[PDB]
Amino acid sequence: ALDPLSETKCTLKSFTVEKGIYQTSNFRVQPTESIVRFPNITNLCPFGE
Amino acid sequence: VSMTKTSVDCTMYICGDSTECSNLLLQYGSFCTQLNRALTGIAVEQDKNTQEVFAQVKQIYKTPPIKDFGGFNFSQILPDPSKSKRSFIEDLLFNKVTKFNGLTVLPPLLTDEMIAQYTSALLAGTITSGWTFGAGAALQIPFAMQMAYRFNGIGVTQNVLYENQKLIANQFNSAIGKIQDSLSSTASALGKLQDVVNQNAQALNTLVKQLSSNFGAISSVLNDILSRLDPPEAEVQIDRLITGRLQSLQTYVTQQLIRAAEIRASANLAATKMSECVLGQSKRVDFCGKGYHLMSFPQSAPHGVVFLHVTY
Amino acid sequence: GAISSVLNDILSRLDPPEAEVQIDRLITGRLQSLQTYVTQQLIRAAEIRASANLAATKMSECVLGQSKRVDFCGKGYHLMSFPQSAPHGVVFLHVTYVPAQEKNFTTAPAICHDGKAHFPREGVFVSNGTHWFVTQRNFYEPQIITTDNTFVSGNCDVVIGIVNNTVYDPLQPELDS
Amino acid sequence: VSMTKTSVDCTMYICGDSTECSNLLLQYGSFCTQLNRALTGIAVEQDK
Amino acid sequence: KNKCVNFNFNGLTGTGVLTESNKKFLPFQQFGRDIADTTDAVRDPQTLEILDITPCSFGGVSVITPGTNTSNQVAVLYQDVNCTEVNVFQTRAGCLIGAEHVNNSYECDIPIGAGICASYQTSQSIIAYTMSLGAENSVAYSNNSIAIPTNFTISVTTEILP
Amino acid sequence: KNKCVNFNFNGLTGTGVLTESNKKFLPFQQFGRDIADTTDAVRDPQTL
Repeated sequence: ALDPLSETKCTLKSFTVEKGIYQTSNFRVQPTESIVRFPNITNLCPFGE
Repeated sequence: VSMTKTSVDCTMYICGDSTECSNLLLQYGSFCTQLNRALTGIAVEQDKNTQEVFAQVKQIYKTPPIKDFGGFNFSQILPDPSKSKRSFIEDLLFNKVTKFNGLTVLPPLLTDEMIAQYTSALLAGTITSGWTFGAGAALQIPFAMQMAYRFNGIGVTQNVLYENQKLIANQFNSAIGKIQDSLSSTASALGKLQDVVNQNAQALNTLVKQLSSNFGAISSVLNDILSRLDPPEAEVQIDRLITGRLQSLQTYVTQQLIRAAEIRASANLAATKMSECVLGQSKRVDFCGKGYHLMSFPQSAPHGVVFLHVTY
Repeated sequence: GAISSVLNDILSRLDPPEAEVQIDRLITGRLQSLQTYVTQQLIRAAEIRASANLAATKMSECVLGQSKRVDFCGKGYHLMSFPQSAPHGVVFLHVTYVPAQEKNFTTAPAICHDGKAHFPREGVFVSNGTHWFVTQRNFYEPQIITTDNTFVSGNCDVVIGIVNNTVYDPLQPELDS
Repeated sequence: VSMTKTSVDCTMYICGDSTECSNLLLQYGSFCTQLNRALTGIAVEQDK
Repeated sequence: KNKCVNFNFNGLTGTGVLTESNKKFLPFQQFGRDIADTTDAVRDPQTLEILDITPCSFGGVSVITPGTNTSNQVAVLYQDVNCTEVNVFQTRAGCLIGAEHVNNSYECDIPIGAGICASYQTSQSIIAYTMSLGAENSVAYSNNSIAIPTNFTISVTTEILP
Repeated sequence: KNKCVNFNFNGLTGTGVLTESNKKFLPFQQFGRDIADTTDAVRDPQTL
């Protein structure tokens, strides 16, 4: 996890890496805050009665 | 010539945003990674297919301003300078043919414009230099004199050509016109390329649909198992989704490698017919269309190539 | 998914009714590993067999004889081939005829001697700006246009772009001599 | 040139006259149908 | 909006990117699905607006690197994502970070995709350029000129097959 | 040594031929495994 160069070394399992392109890991934007939605929950049961 | 490059993430397909799932998936070891190396290897081979087929010319040859080729009108196959740079026929070929759930559609190395430039380079060399540019350096020669060698290659004396120079040019132009009308009248001619799209599309359609299957689990969703059931109950149910979805990857990878053999044989055939029929003359019967081979004009197509085998 | 990856570890630890549950997971996994390996080897075998047929096809056509297939055995007009053994394969040395030096010449589809159209028998007509000569498509050897090197057919009215020239008749100096 | 066209029923092979088996077989998704499509594709290819 | 985030609406949950578009929606339904039964645009549980569910930014870390004996400099290309999700240059395949865009076309040494390749050149560094399809050579052509070779060179072409 | 026999060194079960190789075991290294993560060399617990 040092740098993209080392990412290829653990992907190929070799200190020496030849010229080329190697898909080491996967890119993915992780969540940070929920955008939860509800349909304006109101008009509850008549428990006040 | 080639298929749609795809790279299916073995970890995201089996375990879509699930850490506990990956802990069980790692118990299998390299079975996950080997599937990624397989699809990665095939996608590189698809580029090699386009290279061995299309990238057969060394220099980029251009069409000269003198459009007088002895009455042979190549306007339907030469690239449109105003439009990407495709000919009228190539436009018909690309118009008659039609995300992040673990699938990654990779683009090809050669683009439609670049593949079109190879066909224009091959077409320009075929019209201007005959077949000397494929053998060695491009040696210019009049197209009327080129055709004389073509007729002589099939036992017909060159006097037959010049005796019917206008009629031969009219027969050629009319035949190309029928292909323009044929490709625009019906799309059944490109059924071969459409089948390649269907095989790749149905493979991806099946790939995505298997994610919604239970495979013996209480639910196809990973969060439902981890949330509803206990951890030790999830270890069995999540394993059913892992073992089940891994077969979908193994089936998809197995089918792609099988289709990789079909497209490779077709790519070698196209490369054989581009190296032999387009960049040269062939005495092989039924190797260039039907009849005694005169010449072949290549035309780009979606994930493929089209040969216009001119025959006597 | 098993409790341990070593078969002997499960055999030495768990009872038969408990070991068979975990051993079956290794068998199901190790079996699938061979099914994947054998599937790839079976598929890759067809790939190498296709290349082997190509090597056998290339060898017989280009080593045992002369292949007229353009750009099939090396770039250029194939002359001969010398195969060389390699580890688990073969390497061909495709000898091809390739031009190096080129020069432009004025040409024509035919020439006119006495109204009749004279076409070349083997090669094409060229010109250095002043005189016309005969030469082949693969090399420049200007030979004098003669009846033995040109064929008569039709006339000089039907041919498009035809020119005029003098044909050397070998019978002329022999009848005069 | 051609092979023996073998259209093996994916359902009858796995589940021979068993309704309980078939309901469990549906849980595997379209592996049954995909094998039939493969056995259908291989069959017509021999005719080609 | 415009960010990969978790959600839990009245009818379903998951992870996705919230966007807005002119997509229609039947008021008598809650959520929509795509051709492959994947999560598509859904109805807002609140006042009737159509929420366009765009999938989360996802790709692959395609590391461009020359041989280690040549240099340790490398470049990264995040597949099918723009640079706004994180030397920087937006390519057709993705956001290429760690390569200089060169308009001059050169021979393809490290094929990337979509007509782009890389090479370790000038001090030397990983550069990005369009794949060259050959040298531009406009061959002269006329109805009264032909090129005949005056000399030739016998070349031996090495072919390898397993 | 030099005989096909069944080994058991503190649970390290297996079968093979015993011999002295060039493996340089460190003081803390108890037993080695091959590329398959299978025990290919051990150390005698009784006498080093």
